[PDB]
Amino acid sequence: ELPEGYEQRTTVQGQVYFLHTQTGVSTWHDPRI
Amino acid sequence: TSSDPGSPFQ
Repeated sequence: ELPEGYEQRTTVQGQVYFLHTQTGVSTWHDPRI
Repeated sequence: TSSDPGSPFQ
């Protein structure tokens, strides 16, 4: 589970990037971790 | 399904 604000986005690139734009979060790591 | 950033190769 995540804190609210993040969408679970996945690209054909084979990698997932967790986006939360309050403060523009673009990250490889799950933000709950 | 709404992103502003480009995807990283790192």
